[PDB]
Parts: sequence; structure tokens; C-alpha cells
Amino acid sequence: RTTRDDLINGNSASCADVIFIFARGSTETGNLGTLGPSIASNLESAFGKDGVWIQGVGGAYRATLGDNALPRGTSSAAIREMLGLFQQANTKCPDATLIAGGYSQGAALAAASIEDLDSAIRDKIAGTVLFGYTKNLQNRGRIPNYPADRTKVFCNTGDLVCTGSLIVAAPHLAYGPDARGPAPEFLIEKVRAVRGS
Repeated sequence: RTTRDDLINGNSASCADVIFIFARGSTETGNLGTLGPSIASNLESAFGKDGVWIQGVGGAYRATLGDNALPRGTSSAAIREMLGLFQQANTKCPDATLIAGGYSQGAALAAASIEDLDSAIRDKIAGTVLFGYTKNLQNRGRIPNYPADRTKVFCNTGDLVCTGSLIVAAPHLAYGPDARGPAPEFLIEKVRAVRGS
């Protein structure tokens, strides 16, 4: 449900082919929040339960609302936590294709982590999805040091955080349909583009 630790719990001897690391929004529960479970269900349908590991960013990432105001849109401790997860994936399963995503503060977290990542690991992330991306305007719809063709941003009209503000309006809470369809569609397509099928 809202908590998935497939990478942490996973057996190195039987690595999944695909590893998905997702960061939840502010004040959300577990380590997947409101959108992560929907994406996970569809990924499992496409790759099979044993074909993909779903890993939420928990630990030091408290998803504290106030941290949206920090320089990178999240805390240093949260960035360290997500970086460590990408590092764990790379060490535990060097041949797995990675995919990532985040919502709201988690989208800023995903962008900051990917920017700081060792390039050899960053280059293994086949696709990244960002919902209600709080640094959308500041970063011009991109994740620094990461290609545009591997990035998909879902920013609703009227979602003020996509337009340089930190005000939470109704459109910021309307990403359900995207998480159920286009987001997993994009991730599956990007994985198949490099892995074949």
C-alpha cells in the first residue's frame, strides 16, 4: 500500500530487472503517499511482481511542509537519503534499469538528488516523472544534468507551485488520473526503449 521497501528488503541474488524509486509529497503517509501506489500497481502489471522493485524514499525524508522553502525545495538530509537509495540500487543490482519520480516536495527532492548523483548512476535512470514540480519555473521544466527526453513533468494549469509560488491550490491535488495512466505509460515506454521487451 503506502509503504514499499522492495529494494531494501530485496535479495541481491535475485535482483529485479527494474527498480523504481519514488518520493512522496508533503505530509503524505508511508513512503509512497497518495500517487505512488497507483504507479506501482501498473508497473507490476507490465513487468510482473518479481520483475520490478518499488522503493519509496523513507528514512530521513520526513516530507515536512516547511522544507519546501529551503534553497533546493527540500532538506539536505532528505537529499542524502535519496542519494543513498540510488547508491544502494547500483551496488545491489548493477544490471537493473532504474526509474524515478516524485510529487510536490518529492519532485524537488528527486530533481536535487538526480542533479547531485554520480553520472554513472544517473545515466542508468531511464525515465523520471515529476508531478506538481515545485521547481518547474526555476529549473525551466528540467532536472539539472539530466536529459529532457527522459523527463516528464505533469504540472496542472492553476497549480501555483509550477509557476514559482509555494501556495497550495486545488489543482495541486489533482494528479490522480496522471498517476493512473500517462505517468506509468511514460515509465514503461522508457524502460522498454532501452531494455527491449
